[PDB]
Amino acid sequence: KSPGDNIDFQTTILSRFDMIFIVKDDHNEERDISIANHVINIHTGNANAMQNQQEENGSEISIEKMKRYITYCRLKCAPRLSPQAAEKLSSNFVTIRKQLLINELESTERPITIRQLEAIIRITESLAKLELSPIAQERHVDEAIRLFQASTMDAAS
Amino acid sequence: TFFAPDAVFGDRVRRFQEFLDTFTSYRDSVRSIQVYNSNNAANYNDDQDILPHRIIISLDDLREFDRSFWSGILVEPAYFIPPAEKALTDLADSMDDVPHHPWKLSFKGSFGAHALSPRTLTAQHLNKLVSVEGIVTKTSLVRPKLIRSVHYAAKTGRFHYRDYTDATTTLTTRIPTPAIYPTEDTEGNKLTTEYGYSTFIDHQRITVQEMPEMAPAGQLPRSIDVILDDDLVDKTKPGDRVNVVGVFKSLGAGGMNQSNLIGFKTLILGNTVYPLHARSTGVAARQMLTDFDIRNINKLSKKKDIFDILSQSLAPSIYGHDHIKKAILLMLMGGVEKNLENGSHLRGDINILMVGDPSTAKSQLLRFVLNTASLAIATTGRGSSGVGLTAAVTTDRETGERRLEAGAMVLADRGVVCIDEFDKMTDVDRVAIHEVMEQQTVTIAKAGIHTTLNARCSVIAAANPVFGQYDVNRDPHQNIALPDSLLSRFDLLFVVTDDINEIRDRSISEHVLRTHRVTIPFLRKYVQYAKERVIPQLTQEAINVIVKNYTDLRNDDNTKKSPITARTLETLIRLATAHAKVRLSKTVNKVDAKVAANLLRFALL
Amino acid sequence: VCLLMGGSKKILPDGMRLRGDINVLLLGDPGTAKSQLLKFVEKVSPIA
Ligand SMILES: Nc1ncnc2c1ncn2[C@@H]1O[C@H](COP(=O)(O)OP(=O)(O)O)[C@@H](O)[C@H]1O
Ligand SMILES: Nc1ncnc2c1ncn2[C@@H]1O[C@H](COP(=O)(O)OP(=O)(O)O)[C@@H](O)[C@H]1O
Repeated sequence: KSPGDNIDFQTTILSRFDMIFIVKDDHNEERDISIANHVINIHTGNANAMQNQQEENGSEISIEKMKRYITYCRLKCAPRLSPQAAEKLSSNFVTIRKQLLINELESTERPITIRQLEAIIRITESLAKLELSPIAQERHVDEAIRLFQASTMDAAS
Repeated sequence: TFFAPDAVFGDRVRRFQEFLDTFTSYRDSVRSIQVYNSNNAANYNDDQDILPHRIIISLDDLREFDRSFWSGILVEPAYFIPPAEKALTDLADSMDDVPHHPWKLSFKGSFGAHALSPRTLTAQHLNKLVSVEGIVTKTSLVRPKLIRSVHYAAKTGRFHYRDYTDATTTLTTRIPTPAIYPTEDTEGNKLTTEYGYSTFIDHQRITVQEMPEMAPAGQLPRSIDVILDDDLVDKTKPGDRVNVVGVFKSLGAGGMNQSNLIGFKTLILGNTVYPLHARSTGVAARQMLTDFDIRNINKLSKKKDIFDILSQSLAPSIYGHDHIKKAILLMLMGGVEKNLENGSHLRGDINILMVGDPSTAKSQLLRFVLNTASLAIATTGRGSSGVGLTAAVTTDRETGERRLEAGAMVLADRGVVCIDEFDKMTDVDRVAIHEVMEQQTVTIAKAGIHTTLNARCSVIAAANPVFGQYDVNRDPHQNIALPDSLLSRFDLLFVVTDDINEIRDRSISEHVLRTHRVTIPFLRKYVQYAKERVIPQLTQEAINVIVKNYTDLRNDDNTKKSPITARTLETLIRLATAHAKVRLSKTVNKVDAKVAANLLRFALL
Repeated sequence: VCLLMGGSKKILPDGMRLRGDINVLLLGDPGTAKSQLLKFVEKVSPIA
């Protein structure tokens, strides 16, 4: 017994979230200077604000415009994906399903589910929805699995 | 009445007579009423030795027929409805010609801007016709109202009578007549009252508030008062989704008369009321059947494979588990609910528990049922913040100083309840379910209330293995994590497994992809005619099977993985009876018991 | 970026629709913007 949650919470984290990202890295001497010197360039001298303004002259979208772009592309588009792209995803699932069984065959007790596959079909198509496209292709999907497996490398550890 | 009708009224009548001459569907319908009453009158009169006088008008029939009369009912109902009923009240006298009361109107269809939620029902367009949708929120105790009063003049044996009129009997503001109840004759004699030669009518008001899923959530509810004359009084109850049509009168004279601010009393005179169905409502879907729709059922009912396809067509969104959704289909059918002579009723509803690995469809399957069962309510179990899904708190401030309200399970009195996350739901409910399951009665014993109310309804349970996951190499009882009586109270317990593989798992991708890239509406009409008409008696060809199997499992399964009890005898009867209902069989047959066995073979082993 | 766009909202004919939206979990020791990244999302996203 304990206050708050219980190990049961191990399910709702892995089963009901479409990506889980585990983000710690260990006090790298140059990283904590890189971020620090960037964070100094935030607090005053506004060089990031200056840069974001200059990059608004260059290639960035200003917050109010990105929002209006989001709401436009959210409402305007009702996408779909071709069976040409679709076959890549079973080709991924059957392999990842076949491989990582071995790690539960070895009873490591950690997962690989259609809840995750059905997430991929959404991340693929939202990535293709940014483009204002009714359709999607492996051109997007190969990026979505690369984004997805960054999560599985966090589930296993 | 006493004034001479002007052409602005005489035209309205004869213009409406050309409509009804054109659309005979109303002339023959009013006739069909006095067919029905005279058959009953003959039944009462000529063997021992009604329908409430209103018709629904399709407003689509007016638009193409009489454009200015369309706008008249909508914009000026007080000048167009009283003459249309005055036509019908002489059409009724024209259809009948047997020897020897009012006739009334109702409407249906689209009203454009005039159909609006009471969030936007406003003091524009008061006098116009309105339609409103929402929840009926309370109902008044149905009072009798006076119209005609009758008296006796004992000095002569004459009878005297008086008649009353008020703000709710005419759409036009008739001149008020505050007549005085006659306790003395014109001559000065005494009087007595002939109660029941006098006539009465039911008064009711019901208060409707905006439907909460269309509501711009966060805001307060806003609600308006609907008055019902004699007819519709019986056909509303609190919490149901209701559409009303009527006249949004703005009556009285507050402030400007008498003395002083708050403005005029605004309300709707309800001339049409319909219940309607939305998710988790106290009324069934109740689709109508044509003589064609029944024909398709009878084509099917004798084909020796319907139960396999019908069991599959439920849930294309899910792969496999035909062996389960077979039973959930049988829950919609149910048993016969036999009630014994001079002895207690006996359960018909079959209650099902789903459990398995958390990856599975348990939470999603129930949203087929809740979307496609005749009547259903869904509860999270934990989060039934009242007494529970059943009983309720009980107090009042109104004139009567008590009231009652019903929980979800008392509201779902015949149909379905979807219970999910079942083992979160605390003991306070579980022990209340032990009261329900095989007695289907509820008791409470508050300060004032000490009485029994029915709950003849059916349950799906969905649960999770407490250890987060299960596999059959781990002993199969402790994973259920519930008192052994509940594992008896629920009739079929199904264990769903996903210790992963590849072979079956292979096909799943293309089925899901096909699912991102028989049918539902017939099932409702298939189930309700089966439910209404069919009541299978047992047959000896199947009564033996339920004895053979039940008696064997008590030798075997009491030496193996599961408990067997006299409770699970009757579950064989119900399931057999349900499949006979799938057959529309007038009686049970042996095949149904072999199906009952099969479902338990899968559920147990 | 993939989240704010929604996804394949699908009104299947049996009514058993599937969510288009996506769910994302951030986990870690404090710092590293795991709380901050929500604050900006509450600026850019409609009805956040
Ligand atoms: N047997 C199955 N076939 C297809 N999809 C399934 C199955 N079981 C679960 N799912 C997926 O799970 C999602 C529904 O959540 P569900 O797993 O039912 O939650 P819960 O575990 O609370 O029941 C759906 O998107 C559905 O695609
Ligand atoms: N990647 C980053 N870039 C800039 N500042 C950061 C970053 N990560 C953390 N911070 C600093 O952390 C603070 C926010 O703490 P935060 O991480 O949001 O709290 P929590 O640990 O509860 O998530 C800010 O003051 C910010 O300066």
